[PDB]
Amino acid sequence: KALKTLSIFYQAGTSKAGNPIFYYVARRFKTGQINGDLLIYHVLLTLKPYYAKPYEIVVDLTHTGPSNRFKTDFLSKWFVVFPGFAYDNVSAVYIYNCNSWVREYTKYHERLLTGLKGSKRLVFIDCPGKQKLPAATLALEEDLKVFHNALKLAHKDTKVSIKVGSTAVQVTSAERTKVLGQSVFLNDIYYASEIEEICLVDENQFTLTIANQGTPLTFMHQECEAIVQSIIHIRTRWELSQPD
Ligand SMILES: [Mg+2]
Repeated sequence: KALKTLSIFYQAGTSKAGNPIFYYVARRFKTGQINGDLLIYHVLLTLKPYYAKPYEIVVDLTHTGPSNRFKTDFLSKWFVVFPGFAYDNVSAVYIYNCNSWVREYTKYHERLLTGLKGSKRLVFIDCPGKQKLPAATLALEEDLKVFHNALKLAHKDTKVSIKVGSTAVQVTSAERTKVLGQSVFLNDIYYASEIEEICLVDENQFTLTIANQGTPLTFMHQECEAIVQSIIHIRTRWELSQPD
């Protein structure tokens, strides 16, 4: 009932600047499955012996989606449950593996997150170099087929790379996009278990419907056939490994 909530947030290491570092692993928190107040209380007790002095936070957003989200009314609680100095004493916030969903999440909540907008303390890490299946770590360490110069079609199209592993698919933005007032790179991660549909529209276009996420993704690339075919391959390999 408890330990299940310590992997989400914990203290570990000391910043190069000599400050205590804390990690929030976003994908550990499942809204509805984990009591909100329990998590806050955990976080508070963990920060209590430190947050009177400068400290640093590492937000881990890899594979963060709707199920990892804070409901609006729960998000608000975080803005008033800590003493004032606790917010001020945060000297740095390193954001890791921010993705398309988080961007929409922060835009939807932009009026609440005004304080973070274009903040000097928020550092978006633009490259990773700085019985339960890991999945996330396996996906980021397995061999890949990389399709560069792809095009993600949206309100404004964006250069992206499409990386197909054996268990997951990554779409990495090749050009910066606006997030909380900053130009950053995004890295989406879709487990083969999340690809509900994958339709090949033409020789160099295709769509990708992600489970639990409304609007299907649309891409363009010279070798859309090979891309679509390899993704279908891993989706199949996953379905075959599921219990009958
Ligand atoms: Mg999800």
